[PDB]
Amino acid sequence: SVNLEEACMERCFPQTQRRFRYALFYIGFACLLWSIYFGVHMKSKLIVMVAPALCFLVVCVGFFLFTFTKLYARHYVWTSLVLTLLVFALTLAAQFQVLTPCLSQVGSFSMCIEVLFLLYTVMHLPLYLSLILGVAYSVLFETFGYHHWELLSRALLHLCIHAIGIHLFIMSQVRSRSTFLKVGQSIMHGKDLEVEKALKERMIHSVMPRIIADDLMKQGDEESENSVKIAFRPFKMQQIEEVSILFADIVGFTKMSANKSAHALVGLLNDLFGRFDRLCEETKCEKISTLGDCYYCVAGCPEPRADHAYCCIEMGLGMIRAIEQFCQEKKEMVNMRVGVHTGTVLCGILGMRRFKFDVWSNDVNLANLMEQLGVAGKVHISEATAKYLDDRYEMEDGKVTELKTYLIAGQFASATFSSLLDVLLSTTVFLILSITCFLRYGAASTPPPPAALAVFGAALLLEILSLVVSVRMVFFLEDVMTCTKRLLEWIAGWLPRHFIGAILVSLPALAVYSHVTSEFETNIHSTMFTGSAVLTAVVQYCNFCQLSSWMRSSLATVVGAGPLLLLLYVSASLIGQEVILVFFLLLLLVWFLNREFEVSYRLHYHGDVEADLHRTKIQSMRDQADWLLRNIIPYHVAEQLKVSQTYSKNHDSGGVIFASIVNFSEFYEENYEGGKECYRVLNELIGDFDELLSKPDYSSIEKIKTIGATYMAASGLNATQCRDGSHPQEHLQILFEFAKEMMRVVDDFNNNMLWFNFKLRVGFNHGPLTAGVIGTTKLLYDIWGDTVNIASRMDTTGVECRIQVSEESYRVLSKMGYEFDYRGTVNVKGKGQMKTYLYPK
Amino acid sequence: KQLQKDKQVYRATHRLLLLGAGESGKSTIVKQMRILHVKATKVQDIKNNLKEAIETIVAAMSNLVPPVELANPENQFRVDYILSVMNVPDFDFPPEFYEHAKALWEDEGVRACYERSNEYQLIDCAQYFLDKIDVIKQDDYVPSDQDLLRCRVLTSGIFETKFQVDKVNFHMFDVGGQRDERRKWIQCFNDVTAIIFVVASSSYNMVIREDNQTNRLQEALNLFKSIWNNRWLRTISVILFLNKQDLLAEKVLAGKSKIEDYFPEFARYTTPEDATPEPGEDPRVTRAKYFIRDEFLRISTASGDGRHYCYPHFTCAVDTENIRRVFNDCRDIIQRMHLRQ
Ligand SMILES: CNc1ccccc1C(=O)O[C@H]1[C@@H](O)[C@H](n2cnc3c(=O)[nH]c(N)nc32)O[C@@H]1COP(=O)(O)OP(=O)(O)OP(=O)(O)O
Ligand SMILES: Nc1nc2c(ncn2[C@@H]2O[C@H](COP(=O)(O)OP(=O)(O)OP(O)(O)=S)[C@@H](O)[C@H]2O)c(=O)[nH]1
Ligand SMILES: C=C[C@@]1(C)CC(=O)[C@]2(O)[C@@]3(C)[C@@H](O)CCC(C)(C)[C@@H]3[C@H](O)[C@H](OC(C)=O)[C@@]2(C)O1
Ligand SMILES: [Mg+2]
Ligand SMILES: [Mn+2]
Ligand SMILES: [Mn+2]
Repeated sequence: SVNLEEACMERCFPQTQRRFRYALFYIGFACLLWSIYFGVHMKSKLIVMVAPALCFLVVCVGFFLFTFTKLYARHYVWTSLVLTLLVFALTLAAQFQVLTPCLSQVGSFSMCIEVLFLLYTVMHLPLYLSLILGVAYSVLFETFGYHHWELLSRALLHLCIHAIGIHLFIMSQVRSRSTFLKVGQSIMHGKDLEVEKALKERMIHSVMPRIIADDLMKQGDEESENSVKIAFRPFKMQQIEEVSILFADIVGFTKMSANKSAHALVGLLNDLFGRFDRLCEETKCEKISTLGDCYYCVAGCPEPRADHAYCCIEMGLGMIRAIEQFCQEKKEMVNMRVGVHTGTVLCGILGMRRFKFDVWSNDVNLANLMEQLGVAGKVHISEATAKYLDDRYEMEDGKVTELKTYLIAGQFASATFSSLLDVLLSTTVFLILSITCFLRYGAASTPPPPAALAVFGAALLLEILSLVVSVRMVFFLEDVMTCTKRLLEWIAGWLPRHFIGAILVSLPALAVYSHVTSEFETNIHSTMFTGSAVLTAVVQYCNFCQLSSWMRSSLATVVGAGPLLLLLYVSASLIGQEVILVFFLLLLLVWFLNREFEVSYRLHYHGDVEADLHRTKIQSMRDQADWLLRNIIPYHVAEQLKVSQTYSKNHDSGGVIFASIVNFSEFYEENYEGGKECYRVLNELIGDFDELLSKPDYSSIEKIKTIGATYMAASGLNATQCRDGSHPQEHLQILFEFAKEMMRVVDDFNNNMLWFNFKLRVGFNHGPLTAGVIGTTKLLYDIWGDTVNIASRMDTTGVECRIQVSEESYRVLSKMGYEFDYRGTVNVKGKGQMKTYLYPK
Repeated sequence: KQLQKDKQVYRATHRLLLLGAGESGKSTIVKQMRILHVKATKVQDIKNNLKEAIETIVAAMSNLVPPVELANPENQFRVDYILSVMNVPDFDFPPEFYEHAKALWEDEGVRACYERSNEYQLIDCAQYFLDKIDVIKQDDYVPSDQDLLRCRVLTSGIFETKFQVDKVNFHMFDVGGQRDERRKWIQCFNDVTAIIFVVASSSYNMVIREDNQTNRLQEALNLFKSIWNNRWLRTISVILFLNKQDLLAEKVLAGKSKIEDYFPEFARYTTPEDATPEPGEDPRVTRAKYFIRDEFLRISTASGDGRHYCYPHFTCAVDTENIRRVFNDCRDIIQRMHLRQ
């Protein structure tokens, strides 16, 4: 724009300073060659020449001193203006003392060439300024030449050399733009990539422990990088011995959370959960998951600890301090049971949707029943606990109320797009080149040889075929046929770039050798004119800045150096030192210069490639990280939480089902190395249920979490819009249709299974519910309500292979067109009796 | 670290899953491996093969509704002896018991019943056994390697072996083939190298011990169909063994049992012309083995999609040279599939 492009050249200051300093080196090189030509050869009659070049030299080293100064920031382009005005006074002052007999078109014109392109390359003037300075210097310099036959060709030289000059100018600073832009976006997307890498790192470290995370941190197996985007799916489980298990839960949880406004229960429940998280992080713990009212931890399955069980039981005494100190904070009438067992556990992660690091063993279930066999105030600890437990506590009988258990209480500017301009511009300037080569004849009407017209013919036909081929290759007509572009650029690789570039470069020198064969000094005006002609047209060769420096500069040296020296030697008396000395500064000039431009072009391509790669890596980082955010938490709770910290949401009517695999216990048998092949089967099944939800119409269902072998999902949350085509009970009905669907899916799963069947039972309820978020840096989205307890106690007691319906669901689904039958009225805790209906008939 | 070298030697091994129908000879093949390329229970379980055998025949005589009575009924105290020890897990094997099974083996209802024990459930290696028990009343001479290979043992539960053949790693599983054990077969579906399948040849007039109602051969066809179309088995080629060649050969020499009277696919069947014979060969034997070969290969025609193949070879459990030859060919083919991907 304005300010940032200004700061660009504020930091592109030292390199323009650098090339400008060696332009000053070229200026002292120029005063050096004036010093030798007026030093050894001739003009030993007046020594007027040497002093402005000598003060021009103390301008050179003196402004090399002045390059370092600090009154210089708003001065250095104006310092170039001072420099080129001393140039102008030097050449315009030293030109005129002629017309006595000797100095020809070649001398003063060569001066003007070196001055003009030393200006238009490096001196870093603006558009307007270098423009009118070059043009004004041209016209007053050529009328210094004078004091309608050949002067017309002089003006053709001047206007063509201006047009190629402004061409070089505009391409120079547009590369100066685009290089800076690519580098700037390259320095934004790298640090954005690093910060969002830290955000993804937070999402990994909010769901899982450190070990499997650090396997995901360095692509150690690319099965996981292939698992971000047939035989068996991969999943991590390790079967580890000598760990311990702590379960804790509130007794009598039925009525105690009645009058909560769904934030007060969040307040005390998440307050006690915050104190839980405090004592876990202070007591070196492995917390797992909140199962409604039950909270639980284990003892060091990544890190097997030396006094691990003591950490577990004194940790649970920490939970005794939690219930006494937070209860007598709030002055409640509540309590909690604790059951702790030492044993072996196979741990890991199943599933591929909403998954979570969980644990599995019958030792875990032993802890579950010790909570079921629990009692308040003291920790319920097994045989395998107390068999090695240092006896430093108060051990008591955990006896039956009706298995050997104790209690403890305490103690623009594109590449071929620019090649359009250097070729097309190169052939319009070639047009006025050969036009000027012939219509110098105003005292004649035709060039003598016909081979000149042959070079005109094949030259203009080759440049026009390159013209039409390139321009219809670019501007995308696609009317007749484009396969000849593919089949002819199919052989035009990076080396035919060199070669056809050498063709279009090398032919205009033969076109100024349209006047080369026979006589050219009957009039010497033809001779001096054709010398000035070929030294004019030789400057053309830089326009392909996109080929190499030794190659184009050497080829340019060949075609621009052969017949000049060689045609000086056949015979007009003394011109050689000055004419081919200025050929020498011409040649080192063109070598150094196009060398510089092709290096600049290569650096532009570099600075585009690297920014492209970093852009790709931040694209992959956003897909993987936001894929985890779409994994762990739901969508509009990400809309509420995404820019904030809290969440609590009432809900009034919603549907919820349980699914219960029955016979997984009898299928379990663990005579093998952990038996975890059976968990590979189970994980293939749960993964198939994961694939059931990726339908677009069945993207309206939200899976809650996995609970052992009990599956869980709900709906009535995705309709966050008051749409005009959304039925108030549609997700209920289609959720039932999905329930019969997944009945058919488990039927097909036992169809692949051999000689065996898995049974299951499902239970339904609609009603009001509670949307909530629990954790702090280790989170979980969860729902609550009496409704989930109703469907919970339903499908807990439900008969297999059938669909379990509530009486109110019986009231609604028939009028959505479904047949049922009355089963009875089964006892429901909290409800007394509740009237039961079933779907299969 | 050492995860990469251990995981690469984990790649470089040769795990062999050995499924197959019930009591086929899979454990016999594993015994053949430990005789080729590798201490008191043998007396026990061989003599319990003896006991369960002789009481299964002697009890099973009156169970045959074609009335099979004793041609020598004068050993009724030996009959009642076998009815006395009929259900007892403990026995001391006196020489008098050897006189009991000896003198039973002198009777011809035992021998024609051995010609007809396929009519019910009974072992198929007792003609070895009663001759050996005629010799091995004492066992001061330790019984041989053929004695090891005839030793019937019920097989269930995953047993593993890691033996090496000329810088070739062997870790393989014997798996049971009874119906209730079939819930355990997916335990070894974890990406094993090769799957080798074995069916007893003579099981075209016998039934399984589950129902005693349907032929073991059609049981084998059902099993091959149930594995052959799975969504977990499509990436492993199967090498198909057909064990118990010679028992089928002596039932051909019997000429009493016909598959075509049971399975009339064999009735209008003709012999295959792409054969590769055996020396001194009855063409009905050839049409038999090529018939059953075409029966399983006909099921292999129905699928595969060039993914999982079917390689029918042949073997019997009494040849060292056959296990040598076709198992070296197995090593060649599992070298190809071991470097398939
Ligand atoms: C009015 N209903 C509620 C309002 C707000 C928060 C919770 C409830 C509620 O109904 O809580 C019940 C379960 O939904 C809720 N709930 C408990 N575990 C789960 C669980 O694991 N999953 C789900 N979806 N809900 C659960 O706990 C309570 C019953 O726990 P249990 O039947 O497992 O026996 P307990 O754990 O010993 O409690 P108690 O016998 O001492 O009374
Ligand atoms: N004559 C003869 N007997 C055989 C042959 N193959 C196996 N047997 C006998 O059959 C008996 C049962 O074989 P066995 O190895 O136990 O079958 P299995 O398949 O491994 O047993 P399971 O896993 O199905 S329960 C063995 O005692 C063996 O001696 C054979 O080819 N010829
Ligand atoms: C699902 C497999 C198996 C055998 C493994 C297991 O240890 C359990 O998942 C635990 C203890 C275990 O997963 C901890 C969570 C939870 C839910 C409390 C389980 C149930 O009690 C399961 O029993 C029920 C009721 O499904 C149970 C016992 O089932
Ligand atoms: Mg076996
Ligand atoms: Mn409770
Ligand atoms: Mn609970």
